[PDB]
Amino acid sequence: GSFTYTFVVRDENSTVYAEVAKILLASGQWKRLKRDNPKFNLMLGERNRLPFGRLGHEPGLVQLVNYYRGADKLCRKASLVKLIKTSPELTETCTWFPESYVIYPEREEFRSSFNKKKENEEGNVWIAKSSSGGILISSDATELLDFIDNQGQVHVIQKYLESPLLLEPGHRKFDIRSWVLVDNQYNIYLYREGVLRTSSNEMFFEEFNQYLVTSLNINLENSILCQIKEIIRVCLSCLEPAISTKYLPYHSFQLFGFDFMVDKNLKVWLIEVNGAPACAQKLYAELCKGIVDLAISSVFPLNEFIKL
Ligand SMILES: [Mg+2]
Ligand SMILES: [Mg+2]
Repeated sequence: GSFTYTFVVRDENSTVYAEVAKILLASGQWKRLKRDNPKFNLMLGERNRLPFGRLGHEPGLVQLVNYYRGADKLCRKASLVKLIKTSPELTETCTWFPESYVIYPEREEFRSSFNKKKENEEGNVWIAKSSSGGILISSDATELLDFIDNQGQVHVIQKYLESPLLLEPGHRKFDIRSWVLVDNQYNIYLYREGVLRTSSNEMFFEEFNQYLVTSLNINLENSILCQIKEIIRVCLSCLEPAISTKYLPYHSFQLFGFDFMVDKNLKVWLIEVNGAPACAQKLYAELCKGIVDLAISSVFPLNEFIKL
């Protein structure tokens, strides 16, 4: 063994990949080339518009890139809503996806679903946000559509979470960020350390469990984490056929940021998936060292996480 693999960095602003790069030059087995040098083993590409087309064309060079072409399908709200509606064993089993509708500046089922709820006298407050975009949280259909026509960005209206689980003594809402790594072979690895972002400000799984227990008859693994694993798995297993690199001339892996919400019933809902998530300062090192361990050296060996 004992080789020297190469790599280019096309995304300077990525803290997660600037960190991976420092660990790559650390191994003393990696050499960073020039931005436009075509002879790399690894490419830590740019967030948007990455030149996938020019990969794997240098004969003899096995190439790996830190992005899965077409993964924005799962990372763009509008696309995410559509990917679920179509999907057979998903749209009818998605008890974890908020009721969503895409509107360009559809809109048909929205009303037929807004009214029903009006005539059944139940929670009927929605939220308006952009797919690649700035949000509005009203309760009147027209008080939203007419607002999505002005902005002109093709948003989606989602059933807002009215009864969210809170955190005392500050009594404040939160969301959970989960890290998932998908290697070149399509193994789904979930980083054990998650993170909670609260309002009016951050709490790791550690502190979060000494709360879901010392003030409730349940554990973090038995209530939320369990559900989180199921949603991640479903979403990625559903996306695979549209992004598999099985028959492509290069390999790819990607780190995803899954963001969730929990209501009072202790139910977990998917809020969104982030294709280029940053990290929490305390985790970078352990996280990034895991990306080189599982997604990089697993392809380019050197001298010497929960798998869903
Ligand atoms: Mg990158
Ligand atoms: Mg990635």
